[PDB]
Amino acid sequence: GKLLAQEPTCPRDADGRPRVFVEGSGAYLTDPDGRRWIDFDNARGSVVLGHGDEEVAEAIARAARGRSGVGTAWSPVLDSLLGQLQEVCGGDVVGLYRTGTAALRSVTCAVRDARDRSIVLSSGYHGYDPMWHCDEPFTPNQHGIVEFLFDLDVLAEWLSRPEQVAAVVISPDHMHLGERWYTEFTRLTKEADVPVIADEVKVGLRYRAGLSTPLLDPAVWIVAKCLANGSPVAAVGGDAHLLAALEDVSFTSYFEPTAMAAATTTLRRMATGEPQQAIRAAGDRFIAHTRAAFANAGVPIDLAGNGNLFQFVCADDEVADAFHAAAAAEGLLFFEGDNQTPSAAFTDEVVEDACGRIDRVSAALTGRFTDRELTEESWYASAWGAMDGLADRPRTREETTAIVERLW
Amino acid sequence: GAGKLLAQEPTCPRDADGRPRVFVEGSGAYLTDPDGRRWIDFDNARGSVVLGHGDEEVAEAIARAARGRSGVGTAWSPVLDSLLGQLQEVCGGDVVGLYRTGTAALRSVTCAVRDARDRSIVLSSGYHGYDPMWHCDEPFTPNQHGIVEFLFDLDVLAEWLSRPEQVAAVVISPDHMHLGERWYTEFTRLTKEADVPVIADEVKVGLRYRAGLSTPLLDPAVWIVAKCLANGSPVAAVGGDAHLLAALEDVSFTSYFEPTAMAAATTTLRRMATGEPQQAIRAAGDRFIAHTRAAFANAGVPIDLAGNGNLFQFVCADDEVADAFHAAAAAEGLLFFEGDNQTPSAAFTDEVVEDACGRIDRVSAALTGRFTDRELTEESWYASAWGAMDGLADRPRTREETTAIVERLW
Ligand SMILES: Cc1ncc(COP(=O)(O)O)c(CNC[C@H]2O[C@H](O[C@H]3[C@H](O)[C@@H](O)[C@H](N)C[C@@H]3N)[C@H](N)[C@@H](O)[C@@H]2O)c1O
Ligand SMILES: Cc1ncc(COP(=O)(O)O)c(CNC[C@H]2O[C@H](O[C@H]3[C@H](O)[C@@H](O)[C@H](N)C[C@@H]3N)[C@H](N)[C@@H](O)[C@@H]2O)c1O
Repeated sequence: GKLLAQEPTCPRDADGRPRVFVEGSGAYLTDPDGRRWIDFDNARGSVVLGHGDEEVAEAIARAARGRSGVGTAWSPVLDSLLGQLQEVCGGDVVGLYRTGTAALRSVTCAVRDARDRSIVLSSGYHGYDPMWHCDEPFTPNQHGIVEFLFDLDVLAEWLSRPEQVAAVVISPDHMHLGERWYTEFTRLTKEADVPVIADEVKVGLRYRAGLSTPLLDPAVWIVAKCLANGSPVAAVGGDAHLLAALEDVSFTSYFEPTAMAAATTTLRRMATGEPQQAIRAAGDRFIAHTRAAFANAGVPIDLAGNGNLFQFVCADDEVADAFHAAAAAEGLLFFEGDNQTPSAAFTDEVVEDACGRIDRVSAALTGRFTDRELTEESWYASAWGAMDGLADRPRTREETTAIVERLW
Repeated sequence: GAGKLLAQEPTCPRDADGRPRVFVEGSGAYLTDPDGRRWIDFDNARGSVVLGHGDEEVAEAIARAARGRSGVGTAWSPVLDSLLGQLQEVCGGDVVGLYRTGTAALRSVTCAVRDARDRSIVLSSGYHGYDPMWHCDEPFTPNQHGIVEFLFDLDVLAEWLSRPEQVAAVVISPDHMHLGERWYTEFTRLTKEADVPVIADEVKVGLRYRAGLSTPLLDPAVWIVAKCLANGSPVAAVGGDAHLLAALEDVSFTSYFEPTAMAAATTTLRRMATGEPQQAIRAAGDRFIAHTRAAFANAGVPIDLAGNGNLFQFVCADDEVADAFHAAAAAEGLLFFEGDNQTPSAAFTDEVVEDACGRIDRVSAALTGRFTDRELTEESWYASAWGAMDGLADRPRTREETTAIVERLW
């Protein structure tokens, strides 16, 4: 760790040190003491089938033995993958990358080049690349990117001179943005006649066998986390003209057969919609059980989202700190301060286990914070962590300014 | 099947009409096409398969990792400690980091070094990946991103390094076929005198020749390796000076702890750290090179070979010879990385070497009598270096002749 220059997002203890897990299977991880934990983090939501899913593993092992193509060259598995992507997501053309970061940078640069226009309006996280960094919201960074924090009043201001705007790129959230938000988003962008890049790295295939909302009409999409059960594959597709500059993309590992095996195998399953409905059902039991447990002990922690993708909304940082300590004590591995994303290995027995552990958390919290209330502050702070901008709750510009001051 | 759906144009073996060649299986140094015909691979996923297709030790490690047996993607595991320790031991440096492509690593470190140096200009030679930050319309002046392409010309470099308060870094992809020892000593001198840090892009050459970076005649502040790290699995690594790499604290990606890639890199690096694979490849490749030189000389075929058994290149008299050579090679099932470098893997062992020598004899026969009169010229050498190393071959010229030679080749 001393040696590592980077700071990977991962589970960390109270001291900030990465939590070590030495094996895992399905929904369960094992720590170096042999204790078993239930994983709701699941490699930031990229393990959707379950750790060690055997169908994926068999495919990867066959590919590792050279039976399913070579890294040197095109293979039939690639044809199958590209075909599957276009059937499920749509679009004229498709492309592949190793990370969501890479996919988002490449498509944003390509669409900007095709549009010959300098400004990109953005909300949501799009990866680690410095092109997205900015010192303040609502004004262009040095790369021409304007963060609008899912504020449609700001978006409307920017779209009021739409000829300088190349694209609008958003990472759709469905915990804190509803049908009204999407209807207005799409109204605005269609009025401006500016293309939409839907960054569905997290939500594409998450809820259903396809992109997350028919309320967006994207010119370009990206999916990744739900594509390959954690193997490093991201895909993009959409309009051929907008993605013309993708002709310049090539990378050494393009034909690597294990990644292709993982993606073809996982996509075949996700395209049925079965895993997503299993996960929704099981997650929904856990959320219903947890919401009740907490309500009845007077613990000031609510939940947002659904079985596929949910989050805890704590009254304050003190509640949250105590909640995380108690959860870790019961071996519940949540993505702290962010979204929870069960896999298809979160089955009914695991739900029963997890519900026991959350009874024990609720007991560990009872009587301590009863005098505390979930306020609008709690909600905005929680949403900010999980979806990387402002919740769709009614507000004036003065309020928007005050919330940003608190959370930036 | 799906060519028309694909927005990208991946580098891959293509037939004479530009259509990608399909291969269904591989094993060691051999590929199998859809009709079962067996080809010998010298391309090896652009030199990233260094142990051989389907290497069993790597395969077992990947398979176990795929069942979660040494860790999961959610979290840190002991395998990561092993890999980071191994990397620092073999390549050196204060700190290390991991990426999924050479492209990603090169962009991240370049941006980080520039940030640390508070200087906007970066001098560059060699290929560093597909990112648009490297695109330019002309050499020798800065592109839109502050990057000056210098095409391995030390006259141009020295002019830029006379601005030491403006130049953040010099990033080079070292070549050892078309740049001599004298080039490297002048390069290191210029950069030391200017006190400008060197980023050694060793994505191709790092661990290629020995258990370490490719030349002691460089002293880089930052290194990148990748192709020799994981037998094709998508892993790149960086390391070096902690201050210069401070901005890497901002890097995280979802698949960081993905266990199959980590298994491949740890297992492959353990072998490459011994130097044994590189020694085996050098011997076998050197036998092949010796045989091919003699065969072409015997047949009056005007193609020279540069490099060594780890990494070599064909230098054809001209493009008609090269096209004819490639068509003849494909007809014998030799798969070369056309116009670029050849990089055998450690599965290119003695019986495979014998097979490949046979195929080369047949190539020589198919070329005999067709080009006997033609000769390599300096233009042959320039053209070949421009393809394999992405810059100007190290051969005497005036500053005025550089300009002319670039017009020709740009
Ligand atoms: C929509 C979207 N687009 C591109 C990417 C980049 O993909 P990749 O990680 O493969 O490069 C992500 C990667 N997702 C990782 C996390 O990102 C955000 O969280 C953090 C992220 O964990 C952290 O690394 C970063 N420094 C700040 C950022 N706010 C989200 N809130 C979280 O739900 C996600 O799991 C994404 O969610
Ligand atoms: C030094 C160096 N640094 C970063 C990279 C990028 O790594 P990655 O492909 O993992 O993103 C490479 C990737 N190497 C692929 C090839 O690139 C170059 O050739 C082509 C490259 O194959 C091609 O894709 C590109 N469009 C033009 C480029 N000139 C080299 N001559 C070749 O020996 C290489 O095998 C490299 O060699």
